[PDB]
Amino acid sequence: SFSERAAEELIKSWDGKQGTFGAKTFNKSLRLTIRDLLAQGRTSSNALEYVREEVFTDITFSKQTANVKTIAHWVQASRQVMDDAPMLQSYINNRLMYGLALKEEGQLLNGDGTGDNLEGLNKVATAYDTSLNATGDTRADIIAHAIYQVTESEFSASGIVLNPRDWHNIALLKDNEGRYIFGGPQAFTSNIMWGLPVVPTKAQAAGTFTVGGFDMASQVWDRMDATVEVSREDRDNFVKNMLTILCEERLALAHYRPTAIIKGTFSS
Amino acid sequence: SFSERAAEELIKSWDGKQGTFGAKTFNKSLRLTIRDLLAQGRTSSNALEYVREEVFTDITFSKQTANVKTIAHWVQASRQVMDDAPMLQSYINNRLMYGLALKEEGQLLNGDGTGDNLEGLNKVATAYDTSLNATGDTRADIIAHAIYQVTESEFSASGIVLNPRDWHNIALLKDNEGRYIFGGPQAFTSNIMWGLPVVPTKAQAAGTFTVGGFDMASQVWDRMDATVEVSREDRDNFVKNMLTILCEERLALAHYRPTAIIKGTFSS
Amino acid sequence: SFSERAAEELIKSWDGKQGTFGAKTFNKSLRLTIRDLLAQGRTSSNALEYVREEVFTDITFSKQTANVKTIAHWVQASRQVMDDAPMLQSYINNRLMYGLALKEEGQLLNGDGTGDNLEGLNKVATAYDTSLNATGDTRADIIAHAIYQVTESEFSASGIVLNPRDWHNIALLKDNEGRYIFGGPQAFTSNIMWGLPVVPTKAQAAGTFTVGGFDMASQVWDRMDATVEVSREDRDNFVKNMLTILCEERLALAHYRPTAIIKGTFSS
Amino acid sequence: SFSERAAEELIKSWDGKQGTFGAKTFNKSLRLTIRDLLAQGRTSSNALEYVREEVFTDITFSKQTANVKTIAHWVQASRQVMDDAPMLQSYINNRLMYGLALKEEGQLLNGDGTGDNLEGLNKVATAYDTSLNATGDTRADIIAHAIYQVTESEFSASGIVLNPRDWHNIALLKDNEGRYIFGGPQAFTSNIMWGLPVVPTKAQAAGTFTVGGFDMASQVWDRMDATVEVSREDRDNFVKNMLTILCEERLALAHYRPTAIIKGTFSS
Amino acid sequence: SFSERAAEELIKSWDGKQGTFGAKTFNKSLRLTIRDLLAQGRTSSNALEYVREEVFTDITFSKQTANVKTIAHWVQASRQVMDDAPMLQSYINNRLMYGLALKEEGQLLNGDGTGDNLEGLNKVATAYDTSLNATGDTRADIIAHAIYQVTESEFSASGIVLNPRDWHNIALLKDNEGRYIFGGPQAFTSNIMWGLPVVPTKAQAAGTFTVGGFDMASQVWDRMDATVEVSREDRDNFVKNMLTILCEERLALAHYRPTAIIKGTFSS
Amino acid sequence: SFSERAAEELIKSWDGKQGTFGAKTFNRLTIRDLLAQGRTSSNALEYVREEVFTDITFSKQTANVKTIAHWVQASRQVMDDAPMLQSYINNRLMYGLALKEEGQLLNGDGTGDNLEGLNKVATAYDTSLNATGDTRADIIAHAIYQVTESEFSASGIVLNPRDWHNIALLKDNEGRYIFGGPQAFTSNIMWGLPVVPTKAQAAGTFTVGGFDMASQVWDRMDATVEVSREDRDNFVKNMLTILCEERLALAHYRPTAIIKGTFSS
Amino acid sequence: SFSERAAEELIKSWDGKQGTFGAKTFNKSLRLTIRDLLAQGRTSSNALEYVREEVFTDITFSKQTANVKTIAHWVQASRQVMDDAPMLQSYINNRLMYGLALKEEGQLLNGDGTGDNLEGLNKVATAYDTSLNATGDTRADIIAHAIYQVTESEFSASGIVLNPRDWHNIALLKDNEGRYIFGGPQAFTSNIMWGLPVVPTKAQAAGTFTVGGFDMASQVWDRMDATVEVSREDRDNFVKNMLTILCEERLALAHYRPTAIIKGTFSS
Repeated sequence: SFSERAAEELIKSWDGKQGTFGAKTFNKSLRLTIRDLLAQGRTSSNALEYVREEVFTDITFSKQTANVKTIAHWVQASRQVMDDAPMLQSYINNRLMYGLALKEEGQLLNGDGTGDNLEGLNKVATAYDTSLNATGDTRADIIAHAIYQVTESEFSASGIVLNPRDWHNIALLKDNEGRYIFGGPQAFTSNIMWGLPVVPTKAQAAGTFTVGGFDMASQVWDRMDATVEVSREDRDNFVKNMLTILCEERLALAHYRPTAIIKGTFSS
Repeated sequence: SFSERAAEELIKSWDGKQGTFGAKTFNKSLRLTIRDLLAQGRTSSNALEYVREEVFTDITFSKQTANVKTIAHWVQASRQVMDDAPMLQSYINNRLMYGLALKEEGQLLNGDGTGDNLEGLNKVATAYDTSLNATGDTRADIIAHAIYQVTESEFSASGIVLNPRDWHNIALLKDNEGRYIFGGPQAFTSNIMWGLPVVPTKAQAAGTFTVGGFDMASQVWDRMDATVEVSREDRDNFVKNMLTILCEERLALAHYRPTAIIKGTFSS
Repeated sequence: SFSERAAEELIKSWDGKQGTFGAKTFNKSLRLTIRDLLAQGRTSSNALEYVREEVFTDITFSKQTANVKTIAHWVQASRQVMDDAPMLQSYINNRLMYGLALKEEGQLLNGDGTGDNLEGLNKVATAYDTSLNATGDTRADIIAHAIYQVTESEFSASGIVLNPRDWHNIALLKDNEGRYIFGGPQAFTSNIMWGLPVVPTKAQAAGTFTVGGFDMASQVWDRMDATVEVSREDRDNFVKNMLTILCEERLALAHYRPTAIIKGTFSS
Repeated sequence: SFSERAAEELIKSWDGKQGTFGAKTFNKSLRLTIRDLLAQGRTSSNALEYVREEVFTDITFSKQTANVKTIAHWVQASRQVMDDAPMLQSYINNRLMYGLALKEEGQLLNGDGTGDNLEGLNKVATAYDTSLNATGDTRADIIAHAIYQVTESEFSASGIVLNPRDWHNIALLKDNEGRYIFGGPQAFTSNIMWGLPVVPTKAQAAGTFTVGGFDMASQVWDRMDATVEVSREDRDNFVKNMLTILCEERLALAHYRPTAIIKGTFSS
Repeated sequence: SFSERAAEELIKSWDGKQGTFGAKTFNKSLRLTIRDLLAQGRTSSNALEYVREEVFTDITFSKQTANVKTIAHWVQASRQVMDDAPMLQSYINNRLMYGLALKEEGQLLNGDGTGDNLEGLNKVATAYDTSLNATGDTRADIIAHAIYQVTESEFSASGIVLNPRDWHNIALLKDNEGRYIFGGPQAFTSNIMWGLPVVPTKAQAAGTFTVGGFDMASQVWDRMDATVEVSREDRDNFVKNMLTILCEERLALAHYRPTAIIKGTFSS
Repeated sequence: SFSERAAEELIKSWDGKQGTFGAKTFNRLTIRDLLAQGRTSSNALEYVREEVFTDITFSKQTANVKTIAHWVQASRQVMDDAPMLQSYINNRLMYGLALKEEGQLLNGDGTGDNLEGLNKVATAYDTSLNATGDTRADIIAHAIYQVTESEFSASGIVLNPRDWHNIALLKDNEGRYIFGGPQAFTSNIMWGLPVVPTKAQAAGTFTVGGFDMASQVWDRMDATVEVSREDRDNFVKNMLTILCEERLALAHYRPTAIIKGTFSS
Repeated sequence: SFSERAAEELIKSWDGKQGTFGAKTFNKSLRLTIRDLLAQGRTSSNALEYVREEVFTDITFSKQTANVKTIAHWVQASRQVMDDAPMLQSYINNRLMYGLALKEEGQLLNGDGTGDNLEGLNKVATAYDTSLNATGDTRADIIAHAIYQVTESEFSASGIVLNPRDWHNIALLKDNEGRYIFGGPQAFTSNIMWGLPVVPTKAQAAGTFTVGGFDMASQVWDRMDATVEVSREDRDNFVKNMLTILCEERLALAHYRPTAIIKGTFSS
């Protein structure tokens, strides 16, 4: 049990103001988040060299590099934790993992690769071929054309990324008699469109969509060497008599075939 | 001797097709080279993260990274070289190592830091302040103003890099009495100008000079793990019984204060 | 080797938060710096008392105290430096020691009696007597009048302190005959003005000079208790996820006869 | 000492008409001579296989072979030399060695590949591209153009070979006002033009120049197994009743890039 | 070391109120001082008989005597200095010894025969003959006439004694042309005039000079039996709750030919 | 040291009125250190001088051994105090003797108990060697040349300290020193030749020569100290006399190798 | 010591009226002289036979013989000198050996092969080719043309022989501006002209120069068996009643290539 190992080595290491555990990856098996769409890799080096494939729609090749960058998230806890072991375990849970997942989800989608940032999916992605658009298309038809444009890369699509307002407008969309185009409220099964998972995320700017062969075209490389640390600490954030629980991990993103990721905007 | 140990272990390890010697480094003591002017460091990592210092001309700081690049040189030979250790040594110094020294010295001095290149000294260097020039100054007096300008970084100058043509046209120079400034041919040999080492090299373009606090402004980081290797060419074509000999080393260059390295040109 | 011992005790003392090594002095009580001009003393106490001589221009006396203050310099290094001991030795080097020497050279020359500052040589210094100026005098001739003025204290002068701009303009100065006063740029290097040592330093304000009997006028009192200390930190809002390496020592400065130090400004 | 051991083994081995001493070459560090410009090598076989590079003016490769050829120099002495060992030591001296260094310099420079001869640098050399000339070029400007043409091989020049009449007329060149241009007689002695070694040699024909990447483009291979030999003889038919002292060595010359050696003639 | 031996015996002997060390004279086992111009000698009695020489302007002889007087200099230090031998050594230094040199120099130059004083050079000295002066003579020309007047004693001058203002205004002497007559600030520092040592000293009154055959005509006699001592004290009422460190020595002065020493004053 | 052994042997050999010590010699550069050295056990010596036409001619000469002597007056109780007698017989007495041999060797005459000195035998500087605009430094260079006409080479320059202070701190028209700053005047070297700056040389006079080959000091050994009480020293004024002295001859084999001159200005 | 041994054997072998000590060479084979420029050799025979090379300006040859001749020099001493061994040692000194050096220098330079003389360097030498002289050339510029003319022999120049007047006139040469053209008295001392040694000697006639490859073109053959000798004598009508001290050595000079020695005369 990850949370019981974590709680045990924190209380065993705590000196009275600092404690630590070696949580080698937070990723299980190494809504959906952006990192659940991508492939996973494991590394002992701070930099990675890889061969990118460029497609003409033939194959050409080039050397690329990715450097490991650090992602960190923290929560404040009652100082009653850290002698009560099963209270500590109830903080090392789904909210601590979901907070870190929302932090990497912004770097993997949007990052401009200079300085402290990762290289983002939206930076490398191919432009949507608007010549596919036809009279009578809905915004749902524009996604169905983008799923086709992925196939020019040899690979096939595996997920869709949207802003939460655009997914709300798409799902409530109505045919001319006053009937839902997804079918009525008791039917459709949350975040699915044309049989692919949707990731509706705040990182995706409004009016923008992204669809791609994410399980094949790109890979998250995890440095291992992730940690949970706990401290008594001074800050501008209600530090009266509290602990801060901090967890952090080191990642890189390798884009093997950027023709298999399509970025577009809706016309309206 | 290094060439003796290399040539011996190359024949001792040789199969019909592959041989190897693992050199710790090609740098003796882990004219002067450009590498003899800079500071030395050792690392296990593929990349270094460091902080650069910018001086207003009170310090400002930024994160930088240097990836450990590979510097390599190779020679074609014939299978007789593996039958004759004197003949191997004659390639493992007079051909291969003489070619690698001029290879790394062009990277450390001139590397435009894209792709497989190091970022070299002449790319980070600060321009010579031409406003320092005075009425009737010589090419020697331009070097004095640049030795002054290095001190605006808090560091003193520690070496001067010239083309051998420009060093000859400086060393044999007389002041207007009819007397040498530095000395006769005994100043062109024994490469010292005003008590600072001169490095005369083909890598410095004619008419360009560089002066700096090199032992304090920058450091070479060496991965260790250099190799000399011999391989049978199954490539054949027109050339029968072909053998390739290769040596390579892995380096990064870190520039901590580029204000301490001045680059300029002589007017003619 | 100091660097090799300091690395051993930094990794052996490391808690995953701090590590410490004791230097019984860096050097200093085993170009020149301001500390080379002054006399040296060794002390086992954190405060000290002394008598100050006050020359009439007979001897008046007063009682003074000096408190031992801390002088500190730091370098930022990557978190991996504690995982690789040759990478630690590669940072415990001459650039660390020269940086502390440039730090104390600011306190010894320009410090104040307030907070953790030392009392600086420029605060106790007596003014230059401009009644000594003759017609057609230069910035060089003004230093000769100040070397005379030090003799009114019963002491002869032992050195001169200038900004690098001011030393450059003095050394490269031309006489009315169209030729150098001091010899050429061979005299800007090898820092001597009329047999006295020149200390050209970025600590000294532009247009200000100081000349004095420094080894008879004042003494640096050294506590020993110098340290190299390593930490995870993020303060002064510089750089994130970085290790700090700190070297520091404890010093007092005593001024026994302030009449033997002259300060002035060049009007030219 | 060499002259001691040679004289002892000559008188020890002597029997009525011949005697011999074996020496591992006469080249130490195993004006300059031609053999000082070239790379050195050591070999245990009377033939060598090597790969030449051609440059279009991209790279191409061809097999070549060099066969080891004999070079010998002799001096005549009176027969009393074999009965007075200090008189032998007085003939085994620097004049005997410098004669062999002058004998091989004619083969390395002008030899044809036929019979008992080396293939020399002037045979393989690329012709000077006379399209580079202008009306009003001096003989020194023609050398500057030839130094530029070496770069089209991707190597750079390392020496210049001239006749002594031609070096004298380059160096001692007087201007229209009666001053010296290319240095005075201080350039003719201590042989340097533009920071490159000049080899003024009577083997080079008058009106002919050669310049190239000699340190990189060609190599001299020495068999070891050289000999000092003494004989009763009456060949050449000059001098009767005499003793012959002979020193001889076995060499091959390998040219790896003939595009890097430029040969031409002056206008005048 | 002297400071090591002095401090160790002071703390060994201290007994809560008085410490003593027997320094058998201070370095005279043998700028300059008056004691460096004169001859030296070693005495075992406190009264001293000697013979003087008078010169008519043949030699005449007369009985004379000198009495050994005491010269003493002191420093005040904090009470902790007797509890820390390194801190005691930091006060037994060159600043202590240079203080006695200033104390003895006023006794040797100006002293009376009366009381605890030595009879000084300015008392025995012959008056400068003003008939030697000529119209518009400089202060240097007066010194030249006075150097000449010493020859009337048969001896020749061996040193010149001036006030620092008078030496400054002799050396920095600048003509109406706007340039130095006597060699300027280089002549002022490292004090030589006409191949004789200048001793610029505060003991010499402004406007007054002394010149003589000091090395031949006069001798300092040293008793041995100097001391370094330490006490708690409250004489002269200056400073309270302080330790006093005393160095004292016993000297006499013998004058053998007073005609060889000239005293005068300047015209202008 | 000498004066250690001399003082204990004087206070020991002393019996009321007489006491005496003898030694096999007492010992910037001195004039004596420029010259060749020889040891002799005779009170006169015969030698041949070489005169060079500027062919060679020869003549007979004699080097008579002369005593060089210095004496001082002291009160009788110096014999009661060994470190005080020692202070006389080196800081008063032995210093003045070294100043006195140097004036004999430089500029004595053959007459009486004098040595004939270097400046007495020396040949005149040829003023026709001077070019227009020559300095005092350039006059030394011409005199270094003029020694070579003797077949010997120059080996030292003898100056007054005034003249050496002028020449050492001499600047060319670029404003650089011709020799150096304090390392010209101290470290007594001019163009690799030793300088001897001595008070015995008249101001404005110079001497340059082949001193190590042109001349030789023949040393007799047996240098001495005597203490005397005998005359009106004691029986009116209670004094005594201390005298110390050494025996030398100087032989000049080739005077054409020694050049004497005076500066133009 | 040599003088210890020479005196101790002269006094021991002196019976009645003559005595002798045997030596080898006077330490050649244990300013520069003419014998320092030449090659050395050692022989047990009183005649030597050798081949001379002649050159067109192919190598032609002729046989030669050289006969050992005596060089002798004497000093006259008093008859006292054999009675006092320290006086004999005082006469066996450097004034004697430098006398012999000046004696052999006059034979080796100027001798004619007739009678008791050697064949000298100036008799065999090649004439200076006055066609080399250019407009506006100084006497120094003529010596540079003669340094070139030596190279036509296949040898480089190794020294220059001048009369001392001519060397003074060349080194102290003054420009129209009143400054030294060659560099002045610092070049007359330290006998170097363009890196070649100068030998100024009274053996060279005024207006004549000689320049050659002396160490490669002629050899002094020394018989060993030299002597120091003492005799009663009366001859040449100079000096009477006087002892003679004589030293002598046996030499031959072999000229292997007279084309390498150049002799000429200055125009004025």
